[PDB]
Amino acid sequence: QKILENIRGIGTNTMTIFNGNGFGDRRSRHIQNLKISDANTLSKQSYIQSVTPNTSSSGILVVGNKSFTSANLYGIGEQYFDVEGLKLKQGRLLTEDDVDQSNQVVVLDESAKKAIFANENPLGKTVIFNKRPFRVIGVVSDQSLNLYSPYSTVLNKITGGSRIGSITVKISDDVNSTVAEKSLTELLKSLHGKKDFFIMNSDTIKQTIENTTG
Repeated sequence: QKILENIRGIGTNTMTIFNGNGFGDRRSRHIQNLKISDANTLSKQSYIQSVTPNTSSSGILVVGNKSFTSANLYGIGEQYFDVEGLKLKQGRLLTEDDVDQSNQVVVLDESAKKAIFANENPLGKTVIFNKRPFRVIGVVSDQSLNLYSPYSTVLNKITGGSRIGSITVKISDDVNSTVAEKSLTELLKSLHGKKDFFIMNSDTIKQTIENTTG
C-alpha cells in the first residue's frame, strides 16, 4: 500500500522540470539553462495544458519599520497557485495582466502574512524586497516567508535575464503520462542541445521508492 494510497495527487498530471542531473547533484543544479523561451515553446505543445516558470531569490524584506531576513521571493507563472494547490484566502491572485506588465505585486503565504502583518490587513500594503517595493494583492494557503510575484517582474527587476530554476507543466487530462514525459524530454533536449535537466513527477517518486532499500 506504500506506493498505493500515497502518490495520490502528487505529480500525477503535473511534472516539474529542473536544471541539472538530479537532487543527487547539487552542483549541476546551480547552472541555469532553463529559459522563459523554453517555457513558451512548451506552452504550445498540444499535450500541455499550462506552463509555470519558477525562479526565486532569498533576501531582506522591509515592512513598515520591520526588517526580515531570508524572505523568499518567487517569480512564478499565473497558473502557479492552481497547480501547487495553494488556496486563495484573501484579496486576489496574479493575472495575465500582472505578468504581461511586470507589475510589482506580491501574493503572500499564510504564514508570511502572519509573520509580517499578524492581525493587520495586508491588502494594499507595500513590502520591500532588497530595496524594491511590491504591493500586497492577496494571500494564499501555504505549502518560512514565501512571497509570490510574476516571473516577469522578478526576472526584469530583481534577478535579471530570462533563465529560471524550474518549469512546472500541467499535462493534458487525456494523454499518457509516460508518453508526455518522453515528448517533453525530447523537445527540451532538442532545445538545449543536451540533457541538462531532469523531470520530477509521480513516476519519479515511485521509481525512487522502488530503488531504495526497505
